[PDB]
Amino acid sequence: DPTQFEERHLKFLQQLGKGNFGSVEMCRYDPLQDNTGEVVAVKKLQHSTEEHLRDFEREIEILKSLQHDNIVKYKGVCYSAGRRNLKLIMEYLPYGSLRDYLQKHKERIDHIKLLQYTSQICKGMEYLGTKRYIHRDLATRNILVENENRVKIGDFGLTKVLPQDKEYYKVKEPGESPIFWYAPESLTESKFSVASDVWSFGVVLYELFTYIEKSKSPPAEFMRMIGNDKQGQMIVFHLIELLKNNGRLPRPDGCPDEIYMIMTECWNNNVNQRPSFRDLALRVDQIRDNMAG
Ligand SMILES: N#CCC1(n2cc(-c3ncnc4[nH]ccc34)cn2)CN(C2CCN(C(=O)c3ccnc(C(F)(F)F)c3F)CC2)C1
Repeated sequence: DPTQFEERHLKFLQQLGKGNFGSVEMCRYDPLQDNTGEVVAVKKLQHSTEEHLRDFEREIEILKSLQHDNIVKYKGVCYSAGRRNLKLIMEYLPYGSLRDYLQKHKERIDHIKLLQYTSQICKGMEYLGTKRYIHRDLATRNILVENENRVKIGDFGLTKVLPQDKEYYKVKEPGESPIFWYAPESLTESKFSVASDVWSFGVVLYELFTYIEKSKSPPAEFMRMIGNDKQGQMIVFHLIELLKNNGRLPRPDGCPDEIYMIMTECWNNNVNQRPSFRDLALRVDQIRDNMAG
């Protein structure tokens, strides 16, 4: 519906997050021009191309197909530039990315909250798996915080739909790749699956429990292990060699052994032995529930 969010009633409020190929802004949709309206988040491309706008169309269809408490809410599209461009309209979640929230609001985060966020992320990912969607970019930078009690997967720009007959998607046009969240078979064979999302979730869980101490981020920790001197493809070569022979991110300071064990099971080089997101949500909620109270 091109009349749902008309570009002339979509008012700027704040820049929220930008990268090489996309940007998100806070806007107010005020159809009555009475200084009221709901606040929304607006994603738009950067350095657009025909190929990227086609992908963005796929991204929009993917998000529109998703309705879940732990998936950011799709609201519509703005066909801006006189209906010669595309912008994606989403609900606005006010505490930003989980990566920033962990750093900025340590005062209101304890292990209980971390497990609750863990559970919620797994449940959102269970849901994606029922659509045969592979996220491919799971990281705390792409999780959003609605409030102290709820997080949602917040971006789907790299998400792919599995082929009808395969359980993996083989990417044949790799661009910007978050290699320090990648499963080994994604690095070596460009294969992405629910199981490689589980690998990446293992890194998310690590992130949560490092509390995003800059020296403990996965890129920083892997580069320390690889050698900070290394540059270029040599980094990838050493990362692959490291992972294939059981090199792993360390247990974070203060992390319970049981949570670290979940991490290490997600980081299984044997794809089929990785737990499912349903296993993980149940396991985490049972940890939470087995506590006193
Ligand atoms: N989550 C999360 C983190 C982000 N963010 C989301 C809010 C927010 N805040 C409050 N409420 C909200 N409601 C809905 C969103 C939202 C703030 N920051 C940063 N991310 C954007 C810029 C950087 N990005 C690329 O450069 C990029 C790289 C490769 N491919 C693509 C493409 F186009 F194909 F998709 C790209 F866009 C990725 C997209 C989303």
